[PDB]
Amino acid sequence: TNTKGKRRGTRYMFSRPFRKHGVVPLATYMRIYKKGDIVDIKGMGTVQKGMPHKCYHGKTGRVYNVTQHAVGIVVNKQVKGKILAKRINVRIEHIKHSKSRDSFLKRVKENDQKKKEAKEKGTWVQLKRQPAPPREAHFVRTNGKEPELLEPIPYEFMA
Amino acid sequence: GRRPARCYRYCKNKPYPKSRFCRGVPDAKIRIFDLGRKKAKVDEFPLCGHMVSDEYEQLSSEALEAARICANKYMVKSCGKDGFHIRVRLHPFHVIRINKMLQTGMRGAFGKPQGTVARVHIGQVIMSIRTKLQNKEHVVEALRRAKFKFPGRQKIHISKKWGFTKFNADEFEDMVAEKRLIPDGCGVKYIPNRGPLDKWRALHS
Amino acid sequence: VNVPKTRRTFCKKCGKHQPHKVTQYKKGKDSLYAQGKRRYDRKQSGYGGQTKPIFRKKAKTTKKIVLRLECVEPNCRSKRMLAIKRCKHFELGGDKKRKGQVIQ
RNA sequence: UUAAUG
RNA sequence: GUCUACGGCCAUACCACCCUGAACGCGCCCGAUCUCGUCUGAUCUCGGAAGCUAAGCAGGGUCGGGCCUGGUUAGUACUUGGAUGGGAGACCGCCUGGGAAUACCGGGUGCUGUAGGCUU
RNA sequence: ACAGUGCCAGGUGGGGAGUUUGACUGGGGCGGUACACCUGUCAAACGGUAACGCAGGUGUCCUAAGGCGAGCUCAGGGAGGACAGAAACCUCCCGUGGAGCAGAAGGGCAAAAGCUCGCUUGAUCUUGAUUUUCAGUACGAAUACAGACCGUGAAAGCGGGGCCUCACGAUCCUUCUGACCUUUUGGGUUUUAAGCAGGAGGUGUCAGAAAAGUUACCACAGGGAUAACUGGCUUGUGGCGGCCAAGCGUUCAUAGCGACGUCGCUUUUUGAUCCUUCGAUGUCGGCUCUUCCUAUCAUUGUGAAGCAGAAUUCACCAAGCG
RNA sequence: UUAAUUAAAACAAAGCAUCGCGAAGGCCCGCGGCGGGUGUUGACGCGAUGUGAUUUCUGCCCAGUGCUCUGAAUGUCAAAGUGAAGAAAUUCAAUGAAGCGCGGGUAAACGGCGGGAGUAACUAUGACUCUCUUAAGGUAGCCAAAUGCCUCGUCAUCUAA
RNA sequence: AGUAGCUGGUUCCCUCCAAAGUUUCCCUCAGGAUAGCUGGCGCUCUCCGCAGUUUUAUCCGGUAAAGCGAAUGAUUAGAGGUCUUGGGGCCGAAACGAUCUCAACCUAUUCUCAAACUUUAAAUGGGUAAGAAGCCCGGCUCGCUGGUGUGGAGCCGGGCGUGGAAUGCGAGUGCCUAGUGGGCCACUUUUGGUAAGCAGAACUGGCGCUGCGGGAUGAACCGAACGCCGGGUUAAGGCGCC
RNA sequence: GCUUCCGUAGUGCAGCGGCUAGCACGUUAGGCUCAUAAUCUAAAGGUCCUUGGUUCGAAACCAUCCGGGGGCACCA
RNA sequence: GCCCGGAUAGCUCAGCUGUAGAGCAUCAGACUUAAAAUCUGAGGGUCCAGGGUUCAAGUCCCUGUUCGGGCGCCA
Ligand SMILES: [Mg+2]
Ligand SMILES: [Mg+2]
Ligand SMILES: [Mg+2]
Ligand SMILES: [Mg+2]
Ligand SMILES: [Mg+2]
Ligand SMILES: [Mg+2]
Ligand SMILES: [Mg+2]
Ligand SMILES: [Mg+2]
Ligand SMILES: [Mg+2]
Ligand SMILES: [Mg+2]
Ligand SMILES: [Mg+2]
Ligand SMILES: [Mg+2]
Ligand SMILES: [Mg+2]
Ligand SMILES: [Mg+2]
Ligand SMILES: [Mg+2]
Ligand SMILES: [Mg+2]
Ligand SMILES: [Mg+2]
Ligand SMILES: [Mg+2]
Ligand SMILES: [Mg+2]
Ligand SMILES: [Mg+2]
Ligand SMILES: [Mg+2]
Ligand SMILES: [Mg+2]
Ligand SMILES: [Mg+2]
Ligand SMILES: [Mg+2]
Ligand SMILES: [Mg+2]
Ligand SMILES: [Mg+2]
Ligand SMILES: [Mg+2]
Ligand SMILES: [Mg+2]
Ligand SMILES: [Mg+2]
Ligand SMILES: [Mg+2]
Ligand SMILES: [Mg+2]
Ligand SMILES: [Mg+2]
Ligand SMILES: [Mg+2]
Ligand SMILES: [Mg+2]
Ligand SMILES: [Mg+2]
Ligand SMILES: [Mg+2]
Ligand SMILES: [Mg+2]
Ligand SMILES: [Mg+2]
Ligand SMILES: [Mg+2]
Ligand SMILES: [Mg+2]
Ligand SMILES: [Mg+2]
Ligand SMILES: [Zn+2]
Repeated sequence: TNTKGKRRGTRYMFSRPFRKHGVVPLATYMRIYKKGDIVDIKGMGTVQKGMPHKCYHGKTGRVYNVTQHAVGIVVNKQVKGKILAKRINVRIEHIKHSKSRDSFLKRVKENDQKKKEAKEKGTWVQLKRQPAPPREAHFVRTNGKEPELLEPIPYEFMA
Repeated sequence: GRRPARCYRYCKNKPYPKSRFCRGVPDAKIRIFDLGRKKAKVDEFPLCGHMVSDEYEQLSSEALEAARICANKYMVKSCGKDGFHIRVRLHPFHVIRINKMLQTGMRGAFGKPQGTVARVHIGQVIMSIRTKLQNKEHVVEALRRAKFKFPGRQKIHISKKWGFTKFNADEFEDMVAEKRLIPDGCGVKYIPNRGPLDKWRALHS
Repeated sequence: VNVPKTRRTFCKKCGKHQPHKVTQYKKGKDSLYAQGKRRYDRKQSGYGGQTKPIFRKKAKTTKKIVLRLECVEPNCRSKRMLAIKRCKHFELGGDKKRKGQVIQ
């Protein structure tokens, strides 16, 4: 059977990328973490204190507690019958912001601007995202030259 | 002696080479991988023919040795001792195992290293003979006699390249004339326009 | 391992860091009038043989050494136990080693 | 006390 | 146009050689009384300003190496799902989407935040 | 007045009594621990993932190899310099780590996490929360905080053991420590004892019985979940047949053989597995007796010889008769 | 002698060699007794053994496990008794039997009783010589035996084989 | 009427629902406990929520492939070098003086690889978001942090409904709880083994628990799942006769 | 095959990481002897089986390799 | 765990708080023609390690580390 260690099979995962070893960048340290921000988790092997677990590498949760040099985050772990919203304490190095919340906030701000606009006008402009439709009919202009006749190539052995 | 090649004919396992973990491997029979006149230039052996496999199988080092001797004898009988250059382009690294039964049985069954074998893909060159342009059917005959030492099926293809190079024969003379290629023994040196100008002046001076 | 005989550390009754004389801890003598000892003597007294089990499968070869830290201050004189990981060789304040010397 | 051979 | 001090992203910023630096600056430089530290004022610290761009440094160049970004490799290798497809097998072909990486050939060679100068 | 008897106490005591003689296991036994943990891989790019799958490691060690702060840069290579040389000491240049961080491996680390100095004991006390193993229970390990006392640094801060992933142990009993702590029984004092809290003495079969064999004199309840014999799949091995042709055959690859290699058939051998059978399928030989196969020893008919005759080899139709 | 699968090489047997006991004893039975069997006995006896007629012998070893002897010269050693301070429960000290250790014997007690090299003037064998080790290293006899894997050992005889 | 974790048996009908041979622990491996699957009893709402699904954005990888003119471990062969050194000589007393070399070394190449190598790097996949529990305002409290009615958190009082992707479906929640804890087979990936109707894994579906048409035969294959019947039509398979 | 052990001058042995490897014999040289022996005095001689690792240092400790020697090989 | 013995020069053993002794061994002088046999002097003591009492300790006292000899066995 396999061993049940903390860092079993984490050869490539906590390893730093190529030519990205050395001193940890400091904007990652000084970037502030508010409560209730959607946060993805990516481990780092330089700072060994406050590492998450290999099941939480790649997972995304949100911050409930903030301490001096670490924050707590409620992530969703699927354990053998069900998904549990469980909380882990992660140091600053293993934490980035998720922009999936940021794109949604930009879309909410755009929808609020488009809702305040055209209210006294009366034009009904669509606010919902409509998916990629069947495209409209169009005219392919084959001006000048005729289309090039594609001939399938005969077989010839290169090796 | 040892087992027939019907056992380890096909690629069954992962590639398992001789390394720090796999130690105690006996030495393979094939060690001299080229012969003929290897102390030669690219200009004096234009023609090149390859033995290209057509099966994803495992060719043994002893079969490589037997086919090398079988090609060597016909090339010495036909083209002389210094009129050809044979090159085996399959180095056997896959260490293959043996489960010898003297009674334990299948319990604790992991093989001791039996021998070496070469992992062969479809469309991969087994042997390659470069020679003069007059000796074409002789190289076809030598590779045809060397096909019988291997299992499976492989084809004989005379290449469009100039010997053991990656450049075509109709373009090779023009590139040597415009000094883009230098004869450097068996291989060739390709000079781009990417280097410094002192190399260009050393070439054209 | 090597530990010193003088350790300045926290004190329970005082509340500050004070020095402590450090000695090793050994098991005291078993009292005949303890409750389980009286129960074992009454249970063994009579016919029946050995009633309670006798442990025999001793596996590990070393013990957890315990330091008995007595306070140096004469008014307090408080003591407590301190647990350290298992070690075979052990001594108190002997041969404080140097750096970069001739080994003969 | 030891002291064999040609 | 550019520098100094503190920085962000950490090679488009690195490395080898060559050329030019007006002004402020940055430095090289002059000494050990005091603060300080060494075998040694070489480092560190202190007190300065005779000389200098020689060097660091700044800018630029090399059919430069590296690095970054594209084409080619190539719809190639590979791969989700499918078949009463093939073949003795090995493996291969097709339907349905997705889709690389070497060699090779182009381009580029730091942007920027705060404060304070210089070219008055 | 001792043998002796009655009762205690110590020794001896399979003469006798009771009981035990672990587990996994390509049957069991022997051998190993795959029984408690850790690294790389298997593992199929979140996680999880098995075999007596592979390579290994552990029950330690450290008064520093823990915690700060400062200063240096390592391994290696080149050039040199009295003894001095492949190697003793010094200097210069290059040197992204090719050294070191105690160990097995992996990750990480350059004005450091390495080396050397200066001071210390955050390897101290106390609640709670969380991760890992997981049933979402413990133990062990760790993660952020909080309340105090502290160390270092000028300070920011760092530190409540080891740069991270392993180095360890329930109830019951015993021992030590702590509170001007509780009970010790009708009340009061003092020993003693029982409590509460924190360590320690251990169960390695590591969620933890106190445990030697033999039975061919054996027994019982079961199992084809499991061996010994037949039949199954498979064919390493045993036997048999082809392909290529370096050579043997005075001359000549193939009359007859045939290396180096390679492709197949058979269940007349041994293996491999455990599918059938343990509410029984009688275990090896020999005697007798019937039938079948050809991979043909002889006989019928034929082709080739290194077939002059004879004798003998190779191949075909061929199992009728021996 | 295994009644009902083994009539034998097994058991027994005489011969041989041991051990204990002089009776308040040796061996043994019995819940118990001033109990009982040997014993209506007394070392030419009883009880416990091993081997197995006659002839010839009975090699060496007490390292190990047994058995046995000797004992204030004595390390340990329980209960009882003695001293001790405490208010007492008490703990401490001294004294301290048998048996264990210490010191001899015993192998017709259980049992056990080697290895590697060189060496004779053709070659082998090698008497002989060197070395390591135990408590000696298997002596006299015997043997491919009922005992020998290799083994259907080698030679001769018995056979055509 | 000793015990048995071990065999054998266990007595009427219909209807409805419907499994598992798996996690962890146990002197545990023929057995239990505990989760998981199952049934029953309900309750709280409806006439917003949820999804074995896709899309739009946004993070993760280190497998397939590829690479050794990039690191590590290998590994094959020719070129050009200089004294960086040396084995044999040669003309030298000797001399980096000269000389043909042959060896290691250096520089540009070249052939073949790696489950325990990797600069790159897929397909499939795994998280998160796609709004009322959300924005925009105004003000109080704090013993926390603080050049600064600074920052953060918690309270209030209002204003915004175009239910802020596609499609589909009524949802949430609490007890009691049997049986199971021997599995097997199949496209693909893959460990050991020469291979096995062999042993052991990953995804998913079947058999077990399941009838029916076909494969002559048949626990697993293809189609397709089942109340009792009539008309029609197909799938998979076939259409000489049976 | 499994578990275990050994491998040191010429020969048989020892050896507690830090030696000049130790004892005996053999060998050679010198005395004694008429010679020989024995005896006496001197001396030579170890690839520490091989590779690697730990170590400041390895004949030993750790790993593998090549030699060698015993114990097991089982009921059916 | 309790009790009692020893650990001292290369080796075996004594040692009553005030140059550590006896024997074997080595070296150096006699003897013999010479070794060996036998005399003579000399050298060699971490008194197991540390602490305490005393003016002074190998000795007295505990604390630990090795080595026997017997007892005792509820995690
Ligand atoms: Mg395999
Ligand atoms: Mg009693
Ligand atoms: Mg100066
Ligand atoms: Mg300058
Ligand atoms: Mg300049
Ligand atoms: Mg460039
Ligand atoms: Mg008894
Ligand atoms: Mg008994
Ligand atoms: Mg068993
Ligand atoms: Mg996956
Ligand atoms: Mg520092
Ligand atoms: Mg450290
Ligand atoms: Mg604190
Ligand atoms: Mg009372
Ligand atoms: Mg028997
Ligand atoms: Mg019997
Ligand atoms: Mg079966
Ligand atoms: Mg059979
Ligand atoms: Mg065969
Ligand atoms: Mg010939
Ligand atoms: Mg099975
Ligand atoms: Mg029958
Ligand atoms: Mg025939
Ligand atoms: Mg009978
Ligand atoms: Mg009879
Ligand atoms: Mg006798
Ligand atoms: Mg005798
Ligand atoms: Mg005796
Ligand atoms: Mg004899
Ligand atoms: Mg059972
Ligand atoms: Mg991986
Ligand atoms: Mg690959
Ligand atoms: Mg069952
Ligand atoms: Mg099971
Ligand atoms: Mg299987
Ligand atoms: Mg079903
Ligand atoms: Mg069905
Ligand atoms: Mg059929
Ligand atoms: Mg289908
Ligand atoms: Mg119908
Ligand atoms: Mg039909
Ligand atoms: Zn105190």
